[PDB]
Amino acid sequence: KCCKGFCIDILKKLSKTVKFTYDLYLVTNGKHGKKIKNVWNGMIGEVVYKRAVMAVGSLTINEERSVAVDFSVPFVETGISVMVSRSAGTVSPSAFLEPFSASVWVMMFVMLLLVSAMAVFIFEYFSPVHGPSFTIGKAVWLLWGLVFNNSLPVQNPKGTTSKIIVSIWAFFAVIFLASYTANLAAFMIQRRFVDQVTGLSDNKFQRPHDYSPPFRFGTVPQGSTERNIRNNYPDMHQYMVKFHQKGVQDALVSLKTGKLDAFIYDAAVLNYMAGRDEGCKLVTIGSGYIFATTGYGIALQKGSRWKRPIDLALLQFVGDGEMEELEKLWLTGICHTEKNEVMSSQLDIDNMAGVFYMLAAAMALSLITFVWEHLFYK
Amino acid sequence: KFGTQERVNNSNAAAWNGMMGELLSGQADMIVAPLTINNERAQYIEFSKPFKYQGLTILVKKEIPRSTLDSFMQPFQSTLWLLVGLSVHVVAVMLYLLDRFSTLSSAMWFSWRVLLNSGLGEGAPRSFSARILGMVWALFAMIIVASYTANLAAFLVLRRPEERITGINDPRLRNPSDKFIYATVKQSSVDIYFRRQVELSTMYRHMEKHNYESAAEAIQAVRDNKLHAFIWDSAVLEFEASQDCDLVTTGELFFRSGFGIGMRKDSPWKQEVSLNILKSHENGFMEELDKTWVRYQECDSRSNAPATLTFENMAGVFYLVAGGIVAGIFLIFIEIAYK
Amino acid sequence: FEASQDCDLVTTGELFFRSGFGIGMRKDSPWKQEVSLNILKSHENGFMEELDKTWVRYQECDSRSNAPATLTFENMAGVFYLVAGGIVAGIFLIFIEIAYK
Amino acid sequence: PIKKVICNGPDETIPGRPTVPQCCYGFCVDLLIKLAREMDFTYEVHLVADGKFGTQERVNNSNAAAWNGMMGELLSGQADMIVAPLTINNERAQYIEFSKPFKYQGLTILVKKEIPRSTLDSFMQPFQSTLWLLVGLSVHVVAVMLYLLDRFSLTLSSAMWFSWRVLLNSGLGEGAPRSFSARILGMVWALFAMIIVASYTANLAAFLVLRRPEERITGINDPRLRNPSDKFIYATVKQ
Amino acid sequence: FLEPFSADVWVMMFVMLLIVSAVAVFVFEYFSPVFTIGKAIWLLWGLVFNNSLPVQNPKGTTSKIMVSVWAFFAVIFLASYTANLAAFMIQRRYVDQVSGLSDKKFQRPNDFSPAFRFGTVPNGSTERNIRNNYLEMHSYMVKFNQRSVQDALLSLKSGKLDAFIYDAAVLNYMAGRDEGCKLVTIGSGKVFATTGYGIAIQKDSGWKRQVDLAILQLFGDGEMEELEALWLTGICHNEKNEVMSSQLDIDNMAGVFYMLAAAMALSLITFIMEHLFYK
Ligand SMILES: *[C@@H]1O[C@H](CO)[C@@H](O[C@@H]2O[C@H](CO)[C@@H](O)[C@H](O)[C@H]2NC(C)=O)[C@H](O)[C@H]1NC(C)=O
Ligand SMILES: C[C@]12N[C@H](Cc3ccccc31)c1ccccc12
Ligand SMILES: N[C@@H](CCC(=O)O)C(=O)O
Repeated sequence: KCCKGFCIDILKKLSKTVKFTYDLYLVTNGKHGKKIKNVWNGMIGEVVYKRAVMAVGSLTINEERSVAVDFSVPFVETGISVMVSRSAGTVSPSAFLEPFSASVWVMMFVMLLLVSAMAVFIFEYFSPVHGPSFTIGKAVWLLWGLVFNNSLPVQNPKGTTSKIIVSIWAFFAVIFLASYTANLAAFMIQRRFVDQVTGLSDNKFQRPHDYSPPFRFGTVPQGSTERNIRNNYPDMHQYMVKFHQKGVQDALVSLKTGKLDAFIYDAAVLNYMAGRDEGCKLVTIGSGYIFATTGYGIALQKGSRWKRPIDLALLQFVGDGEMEELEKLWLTGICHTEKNEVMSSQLDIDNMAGVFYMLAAAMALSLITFVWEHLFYK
Repeated sequence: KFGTQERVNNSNAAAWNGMMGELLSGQADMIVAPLTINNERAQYIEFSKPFKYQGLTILVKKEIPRSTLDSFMQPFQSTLWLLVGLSVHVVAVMLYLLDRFSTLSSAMWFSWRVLLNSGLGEGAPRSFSARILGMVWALFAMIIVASYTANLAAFLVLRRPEERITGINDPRLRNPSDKFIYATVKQSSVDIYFRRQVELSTMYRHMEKHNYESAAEAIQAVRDNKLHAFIWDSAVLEFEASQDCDLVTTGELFFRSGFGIGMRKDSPWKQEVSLNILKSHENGFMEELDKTWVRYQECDSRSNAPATLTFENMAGVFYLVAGGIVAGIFLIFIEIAYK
Repeated sequence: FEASQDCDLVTTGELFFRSGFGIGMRKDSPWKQEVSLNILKSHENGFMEELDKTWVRYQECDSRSNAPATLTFENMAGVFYLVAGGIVAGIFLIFIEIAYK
Repeated sequence: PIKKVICNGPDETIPGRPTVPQCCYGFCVDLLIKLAREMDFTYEVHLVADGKFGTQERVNNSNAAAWNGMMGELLSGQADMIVAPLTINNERAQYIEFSKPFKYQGLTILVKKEIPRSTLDSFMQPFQSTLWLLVGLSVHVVAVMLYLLDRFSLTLSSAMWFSWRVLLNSGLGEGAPRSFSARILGMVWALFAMIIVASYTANLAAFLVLRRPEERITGINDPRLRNPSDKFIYATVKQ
Repeated sequence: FLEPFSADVWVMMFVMLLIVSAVAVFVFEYFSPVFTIGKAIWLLWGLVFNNSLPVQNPKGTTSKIMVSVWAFFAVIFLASYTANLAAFMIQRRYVDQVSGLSDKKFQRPNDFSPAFRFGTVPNGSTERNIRNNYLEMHSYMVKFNQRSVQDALLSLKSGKLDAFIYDAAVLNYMAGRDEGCKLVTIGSGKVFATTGYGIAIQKDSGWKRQVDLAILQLFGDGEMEELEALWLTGICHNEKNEVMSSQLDIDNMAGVFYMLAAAMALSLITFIMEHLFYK
């Protein structure tokens, strides 16, 4: 059976670097070491039994492995992590253009004040000395309609000055709408669609039972983390045990099918999974900080130290450009995550609801004005 | 194939054969064809100064979708777009409430106008306060339209690209699979690159298992979609890329080479030929010919056009008009009915 | 960290020469075995995250405030100034026009 | 409470004053406190002589060791442990013992903040103002043209309002065309006015483009690494 | 908006009016015992393009409503039209002016009334080649010849010269390694007189074939790509460059403005024609 990968390539580097011939085989009992009762299992067993001198792989580092054996390299950055296919949505329609609000909203109120002066010029023209006096109120309602995308039957103002003043306002309204849509145009960018989950501290993970919706997080059996989970939340570990999967593709498919809500694993591998997704529907948590910090470690007989000697060769290797070549060779991942952007055919119904809440508030306000008339003062 | 030096059956040692071996053999004294120029061949025979400098690219690409039903859909799917329209109608009830303690058809029509800027005539309710909602509902209606337009532009964002073009440095190409049914022409010079490049051994075989006797079949496989990707030198490929545009070339030409006539060694003319083709470059002849044939072919770039797709909803509208006026005879019956 | 505290400074995107931090001791130190086990425990426990999060999290830089209005809207102020100025001339001029006809 | 420790300090910014008592705290100090409590040991902290992390210097007079800055101090035996953001590397590992990494980091580049962009009124000058001046003038001529025939067989103001109705999109509707020929004229000109405003909606569209490509500098791909530009100075920390 | 403007939209708009016109006359006449004119045409016009139309509204129930629906859909199309033009605004090939040199504009500066300018370094293979094939270009360009590539660059960069001509590798590296990305390779930088660097030997007696072998060994090894990235690397990678919010020196809309003027003239003489109908 042939073997591939950057570790394999490192081993090639090591054939030359430490000048040592090697025999390579595959483990049978337990994969990455598993400790049950009196005797440990996995490659670590073959390291303890003297069958294996050094154990190599994606193996994570832990204190217990440390009492028993050692690794002086820490070549890669890996941590527990979750891949969630989620999205980011607009909030408050760019706060109804809140930026305009600091200066723009007040000026709109100020704009109404300009209108009163215009009406004052206009009233004299209208009556040197039926009931057009309703026009000023109508004009404000009327002026306001012309402000937003027309669509006001309103009333026809006659006073000569109003037409010019209206034109000055109309011009403004038009360019307002231009800026409005530019604000809207800018938002298209703001329709950032990045995955929306938190880190390890998130309540969806910490207190899963409370949420009405059914979701579950899980990890692979006999992993180093199981213990971390049991040393973080025992209950969470039990939940993970209930929904256990075994192969990467099990999790993958489950995630693609939605059988699995999200998935935690060594981030390094998960990053690689993003490095190899078909369709790009999976991402890391937030930035991708795993929240568990560790690097791959290689086993050595506790008595054995070629690692101290081995260490020297390894660093320069860190310094050398090839690690990055190996990265580019094997770790290159498709669909680099440029702040992701996307367009929705479902638009936004909750943002729409936000809009509708403002709308509803206005409805309440009109009910209040009804009440004022309902209880109009004598 | 032009041919490559290969194991001769049991003997295992043999001449490149094909076009070249015939040349060594003397069947053809001189070889005129599109032949890339390489050292492995070069020791055996003299080559003229390269005529062209073509580089290998991967000639493939498939259709890129543009939803016909996507733009309006932003409303359709949201479903608060229709419902709120009805609530615009409901605002009429609130207005009646405003009327109390200070026509339905006109109201509904008025509500329809704000979505559509109807400007019918009567205007706002007598109560000034009631009329405030008109400003609000039209406000939001306006906002919605504009917002839609912005989301219409969100569709325009497009910018969803396969982005699998960089094969030499591309992650997908390097780690081949059944999703990477990849080939070349059986016995093609790139095979030497895969051969010599032990780094590409994986790919060498991955490639080999899918190879073709010729370009017509190799281009066809991608066109037939039998094979997802095709690898060949650009000069043959780009012209085809222009020819269909259903297929595309991607990445950066690798392993550049000059084109030079292949002839048996010691040809007392190759030098003159080299001078002659040199002149062809000098006088612009070579250049004139390359434009003359390649120039004829051209395809569109990444420029967006509407293409009369989304217009059908309006076709639907016109169909609805017909339904409308049919209903209209019953609407006028109503006036007649109140006869 | 500096770029997160001083918004007038920014980092180039590429990260190169990946490397990492450690406690340093002489090779024959009797605390070497103990010092790492402790580091590992702190990483797994979350102690390391508390320290990084506690100190690092204090400061962040964002693109908050979008683009609409703000600085772009300042010239709009000029536009607003332009509406008010025009109406006054028309008053007397319009009155004169009315007097004329 | 922010835990602090008294750390002997070296030379201050002011002349001399090499000997001082100072206050130390932060990520590494909290780590030291944890390690000390965990392994049960007492300590005294001081800031490294000559202010450096540590690099060997080959030939200043006789051949020299990796005694530079903070690292050498350790070699002397003055410092029994280094607790700082000390990078683990091959060069140093050959002489001292590093614990498993307490932090994974990579080199990057720090540069000044990027320049900003102009306001909308300023933006208007590139396209909106010239067109507004030229076109506004054009509307009056068009209004005059219809009347010509009408005149032959405040009207001007009304015509302007009708033509302006399109621009502001106010659609005041103060006046209507006098004749069927004018309507054909209106049919002509009205359509043109609609096109003109739709082109203004193209101008509306043009506002969004102000997106800026800006720039970023590659570690190896960029020209600056390729040459330390004389005009473009870059550097790092000594030793 | 050109495809939509081309066929289906206008005919459909006529039909809606026409359906309404039939219904309006019959229905309106139905509504009032005691008409579709130009006003109806304006209505197709009012509903269809962002309002701004003050002439009229039909007095009937079925058609008016149907059109409000039309208008709403039409608005969507209008919005899309804006987006379509926005698509144009999204990116633009700010490379339009190209001197192919097979065009003959370069062949003569004098054909173009303002004086054009291009030059190259003398004592070059380029200059000798030029003199061999194209005399006039040489005899004209002698005035525009420059001392050195840095100085030739000074003539291009600070103004006082439009175009510069030189070796393609140097010009490509220069494009990459440049203070300003405004300078860009001609077209695709696809060069006429396609050539490469040449290595001298004495005569027929020399290293010959063994030496060439080494060269194509380099291509196989792949060292040249690395050396290209290191020494030949270029700034501002040549993606399709774009421009935004550019001075709006319309040219096609200018044409549209002319269409307007012409259409007017037609209607004016149409009125004259009509008038004559009488006599
Ligand atoms: C190319 O360079 C050569 C050598 O520099 C030039 O030859 C000189 O031309 C100058 C003209 O002022 C004479 O004064 C010298 O006697 C020539 N010989 C030298 C200086 O070595 C030549 O002119 C250049 N090509 C041109 C512009 O014709
Ligand atoms: C005129 C206008 N009325 C609506 C929305 C809007 C928003 C901002 C500016 C202008 C417009 C519209 C749709 C399509 C083109 C132009 C517009
Ligand atoms: N990464 C370790 C353990 C998994 C875990 O951390 O849960 C392994 O490969 O087995």
